[PDB]
Amino acid sequence: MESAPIVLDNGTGFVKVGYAKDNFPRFQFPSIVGRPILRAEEKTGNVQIKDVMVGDEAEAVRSLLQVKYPMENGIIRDFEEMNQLWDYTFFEKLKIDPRGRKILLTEPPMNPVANREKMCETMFERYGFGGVYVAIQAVLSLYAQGLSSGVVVDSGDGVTHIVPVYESVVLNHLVGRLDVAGRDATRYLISLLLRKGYAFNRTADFETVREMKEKLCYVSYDLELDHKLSEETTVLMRNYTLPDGRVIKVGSERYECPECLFQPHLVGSEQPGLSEFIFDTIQAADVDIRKYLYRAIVLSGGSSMYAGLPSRLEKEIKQLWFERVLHGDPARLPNFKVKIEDAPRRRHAVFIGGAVLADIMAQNDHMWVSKAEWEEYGVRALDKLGP
Amino acid sequence: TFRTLDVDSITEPVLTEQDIFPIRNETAEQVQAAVSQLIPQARSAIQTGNALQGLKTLLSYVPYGNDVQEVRTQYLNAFVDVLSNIRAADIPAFVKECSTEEIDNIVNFIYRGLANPQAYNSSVLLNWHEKVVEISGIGCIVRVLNSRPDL
Amino acid sequence: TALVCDNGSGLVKAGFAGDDAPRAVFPSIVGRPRHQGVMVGMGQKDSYVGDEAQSKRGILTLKYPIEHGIITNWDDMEKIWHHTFYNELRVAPEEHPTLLTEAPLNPKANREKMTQIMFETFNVPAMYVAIQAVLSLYASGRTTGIVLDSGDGVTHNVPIYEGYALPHAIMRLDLAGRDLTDYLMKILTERGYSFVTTAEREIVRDIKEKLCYVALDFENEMATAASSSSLEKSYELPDGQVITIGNERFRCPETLFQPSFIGMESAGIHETTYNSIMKCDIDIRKDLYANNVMSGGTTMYPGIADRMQKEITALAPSTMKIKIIAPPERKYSVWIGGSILASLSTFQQMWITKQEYDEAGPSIVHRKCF
Amino acid sequence: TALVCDNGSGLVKAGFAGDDAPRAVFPSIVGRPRHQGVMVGMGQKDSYVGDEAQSKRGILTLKYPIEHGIITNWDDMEKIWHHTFYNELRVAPEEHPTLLTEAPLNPKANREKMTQIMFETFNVPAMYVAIQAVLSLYASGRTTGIVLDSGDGVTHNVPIYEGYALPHAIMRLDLAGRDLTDYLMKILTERGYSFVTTAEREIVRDIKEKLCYVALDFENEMATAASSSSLEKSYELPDGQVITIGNERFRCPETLFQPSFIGMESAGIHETTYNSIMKCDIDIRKDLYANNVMSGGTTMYPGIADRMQKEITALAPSTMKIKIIAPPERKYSVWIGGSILASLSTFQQMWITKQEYDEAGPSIVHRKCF
Ligand SMILES: Nc1ncnc2c1ncn2[C@@H]1O[C@H](COP(=O)(O)OP(=O)(O)OP(=O)(O)O)[C@@H](O)[C@H]1O
Ligand SMILES: Nc1ncnc2c1ncn2[C@@H]1O[C@H](COP(=O)(O)OP(=O)(O)O)[C@@H](O)[C@H]1O
Ligand SMILES: Nc1ncnc2c1ncn2[C@@H]1O[C@H](COP(=O)(O)OP(=O)(O)O)[C@@H](O)[C@H]1O
Ligand SMILES: [Mg+2]
Ligand SMILES: [Mg+2]
Ligand SMILES: [Mg+2]
Repeated sequence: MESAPIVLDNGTGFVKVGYAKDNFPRFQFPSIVGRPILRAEEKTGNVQIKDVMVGDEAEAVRSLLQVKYPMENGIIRDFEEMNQLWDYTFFEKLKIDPRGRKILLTEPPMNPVANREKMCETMFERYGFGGVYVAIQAVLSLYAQGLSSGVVVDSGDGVTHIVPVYESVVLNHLVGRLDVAGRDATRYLISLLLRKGYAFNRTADFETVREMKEKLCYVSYDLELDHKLSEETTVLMRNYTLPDGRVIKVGSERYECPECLFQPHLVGSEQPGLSEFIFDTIQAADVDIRKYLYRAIVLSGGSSMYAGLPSRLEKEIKQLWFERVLHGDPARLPNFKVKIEDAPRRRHAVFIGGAVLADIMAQNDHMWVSKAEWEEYGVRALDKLGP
Repeated sequence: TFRTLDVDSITEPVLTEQDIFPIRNETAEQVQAAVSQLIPQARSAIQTGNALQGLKTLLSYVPYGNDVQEVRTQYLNAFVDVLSNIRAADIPAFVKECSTEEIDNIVNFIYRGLANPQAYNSSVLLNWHEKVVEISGIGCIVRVLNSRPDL
Repeated sequence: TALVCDNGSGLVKAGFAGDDAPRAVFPSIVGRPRHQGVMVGMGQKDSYVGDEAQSKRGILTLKYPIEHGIITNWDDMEKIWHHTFYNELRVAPEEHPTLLTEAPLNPKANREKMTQIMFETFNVPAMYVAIQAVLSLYASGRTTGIVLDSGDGVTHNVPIYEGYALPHAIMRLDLAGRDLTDYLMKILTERGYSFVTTAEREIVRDIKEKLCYVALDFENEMATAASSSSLEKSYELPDGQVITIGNERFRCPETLFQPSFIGMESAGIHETTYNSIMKCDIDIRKDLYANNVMSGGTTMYPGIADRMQKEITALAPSTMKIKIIAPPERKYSVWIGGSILASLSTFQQMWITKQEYDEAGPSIVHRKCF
Repeated sequence: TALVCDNGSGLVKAGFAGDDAPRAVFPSIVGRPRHQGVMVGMGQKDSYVGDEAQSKRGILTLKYPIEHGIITNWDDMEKIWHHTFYNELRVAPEEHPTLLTEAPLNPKANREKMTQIMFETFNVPAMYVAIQAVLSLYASGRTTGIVLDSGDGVTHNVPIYEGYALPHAIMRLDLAGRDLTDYLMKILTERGYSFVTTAEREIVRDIKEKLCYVALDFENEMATAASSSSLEKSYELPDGQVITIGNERFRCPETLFQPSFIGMESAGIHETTYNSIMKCDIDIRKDLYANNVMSGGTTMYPGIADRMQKEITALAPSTMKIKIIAPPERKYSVWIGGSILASLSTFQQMWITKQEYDEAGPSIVHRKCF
């Protein structure tokens, strides 16, 4: 294929993988590992299950598997299962020998140091990569825009994180985590459907409500209007057929599920939701740069894909500036400019930006942490990878 | 809390009805005089027993506008009074000789009549509705759905 | 051709002799990046200068390399000099004789090092380095008068009679637009507006340049502000927020007339003009009350000339006529006077130059630059 | 008895004049329930304050009605004052005159609304609103000193000599224990610990009070922490879960000397104190170096006085005798100083009475109070 640097978005819900200059993931698959189970469920001779089965091999066959996730909240929870994802990623998805290759990895901005350390150790000491770079996921989503300033908010399966950038300087003191994302919204959909008498407690059923959420949920633009369509009308009602063949009815849960991003208290969090987390972040930036951050609020990651989320977010920031800056005086509201950037490709902006950055540093061999540098400095070799 | 503050009403002004429907090219006192010339003809045609010619003359002009409810309701009083005085056997012969624009005006003003039963006799307006829709078809109601809101 | 600049304490202005205005004018600033984290595939400078630093400022620490008219960061002055020559005027300095400036009563080493680096680092054939007030008597058709200058970092009074300077009567005051910006930064905290960052100094300097004035009668203006909102005005911050300003818009400039507002135990702006006239000789003083010119950007306030008029009229004997002179080119008149001096028909022999500097060193400058 | 109430930005301190400690000391917090699910008639209410807000905190959202020394919520600050009077001190405030405290360089509207609520809602006989740092001087038995006060929301330097304050030389920094607790909640994420609720903020404040310290030399403590677990300590969470903390113990307080750790463009407290004494006149600069009074709970760290001494002696000239005055009661020194001041004979004529408030309105506080 090519001698290029490999780029790997080892995300909490999905792995995405490919090479420098790729305009889209070469492969993308669930970051899941499966073990064989029997469960008072259908069985046939038309398949065979190995003692470890992962990614697409697990997701297509998950009725037969104990499904587990090697990651949660942007951190590796189990490196023994993460080793099985990385084996699968290199040896039977890419079908590559890692020996002496250079690889670009990704993580969110406020992880434990042990996550990056043991992840780089694994690249040098299981796979024998010749060099590694680890990039902050949301600065890659800005490389995908071809853009040097704006506040970039990335919401995936594990974490929602925000990174203000101005004139290519990253405002590291302003970066933050909202510990609500696509998995919390999926756990909330299970909780809301449980009030309707449905049950989804099997490890294989989490991917079923993920696909249901991803098909049927949307962000209410106006809560009292969606509550009116919900309580006065049947128009929000929708049928979903599970891979069982069972049919379930879903109504208010379609707007009530993703509302936990804009109202985290619905999932028990005390943090402010997306609009107020983004506003408190921009409003903490210096006076001379606030306008440039409001004129480029860059959305990223799969949990930014709910229908109406850009519309609600733009409105709710105008509405929050009107409360907290103008104190309810209409006369200056038309002068406040905000622009949500909401590209079609934005679920993959971290990969697409990693494929840009990995090309920009492909020839600059000193930019990567080397295997020869790792084996003499250990974890102190990673002090190259920013502050 | 911020969620309830209407920003859209001031940051993105929506289309008005006069952006969809063209402005009336006549002043309020100019249309009020034009109707005040017609109502006496419409009343007089009842006394001579020519209520069919009473409608044909009254229907030659129609008032519209949110600034003219008093003369619109006076025109509707005359319209329902004229329709109440035409014999039910004359309706089929009269409807087939109306233009598409006269029919559109009849089915519009029987609709304004049906909206206010404490003022207007619905029984004659429903009899007119049956015969106008039977002879001229469904499209005359479709033209009322699509019609101007200040008729 | 000859190249002239006011190497200003807050605003560099530069051009060629015989032009009617400076072609370059920019903040006397070097900026450096304030945060360690960057998009590693993108280029940043190590440091920035002038309008580029001023527009980049949201991510920069801004340093003025001059404070109170004294070069304080020589390593940064070499950058603002290099910026005047190679970015703004786009010259070859090795071909052009140069005119620089400084305030009176300055450190002797300031005149030396700005002589030294112009020859040893910018290779110039020649230079001169004049008193800013002595230049500012030119650009008015004049040989007698008292000149009051207030730049960014220095205020000074210089009496001249018939082309002779009187250094017994010359005096310098360590108040100008820098201290007035600091005091505005302080007294806006009283409204609850917080300005702290080196970048926020600049938006406070812009408020000071746009909103402020000198009150003719401060106690009555202060009572006018206390009784009425009718003298309050608004400023728009670079994020789009609106700031209302009232009595603080005249309390700031009045610090020239009352230095005690910044805790300075020193005579006011009118008192230093009167004390320097009163320190002149007994006959040559007799038209200085009638021949007093204002220069430098801190003298641009509305009302300052009409205040100066009534204050020196209250101090001086009423037996003779009292005026003030305040050109609309006030903030350039130092440079206009340099443009005139560097094009004057007797001046082409006057420069310090390599043929003498190569053996005398920078110790040559005190021998003919005053 | 007069009352003395220290309006602490994180910790209210209240008592009677002539007593030698606060009678009550408690969090400046109002807490509201974050759940609508309830028990009927069960002693259950719309808000909790002080020690009820701390003891119930897991089910509350906690907010301080003061941020950076400024009252941001007046409806909840009146609940805190109501609680000081009717629940903690157990007095009717209309019987007792009250000394209040304020930070320097606050919004004037803060001190106006603070006198207005005290007369218009608490009906007090008389009141006064002293700057905190002069009270901390009077608590220490001296009339010369430079007072470094550091509370929850503000840290400030006031130079004072022979009982005269030098208001042009005052420094204020919007960095204290709130910002250190924020930065500790931030850097504990690197150990893998997530603290994000307003209740977990109070757990991390307790980690900070129990285990954090000022490094005598920071880069040597960093090299020590990289070499050994001898620097590491363990903390018992309210869960019974055990937390381990290492270089975060001294990286947290290092922010007070290096504000750029939180992206803030400022001098650290050494440089702020140095620039404050260096802004005073040269005869007073001889003496305040021997009288650096430390005050408030953010000056309470282990190792802070020795490192404040080793830093300030590197900035000052080598001939100077430097002393850091850091009493074990320094947490309460502004209150102890208010207890002294409200007990003085000559102070009783300089209260603001309810009569002169009715005659002048809330703007009287600017002519009565420094
Ligand atoms: N159209 C959609 N509507 C709603 N949710 C969506 C949509 N598309 C994707 N998602 C959700 O986004 C999540 C996956 O997004 P993404 O790949 O960006 O996460 P990740 O990168 O693996 O996670 P993280 O960045 O936190 O480590 C899943 O919860 C998925 O169901
Ligand atoms: N319109 C104005 N009104 C008041 N101050 C002004 C005005 N325009 C500029 N300034 C002040 O001018 C000062 C600079 O004066 P300037 O002559 O340029 O000094 P310098 O050349 O020596 O650096 C600045 O501090 C600025 O605040
Ligand atoms: N021993 C200590 N070591 C470090 N910090 C302390 C200590 N004791 C209290 N603090 C800090 O003191 C701050 C409160 O100080 P205080 O003087 O009462 O402030 P304030 O008056 O403004 O409310 C809190 O942020 C707390 O974390
Ligand atoms: Mg992701
Ligand atoms: Mg100048
Ligand atoms: Mg305090």
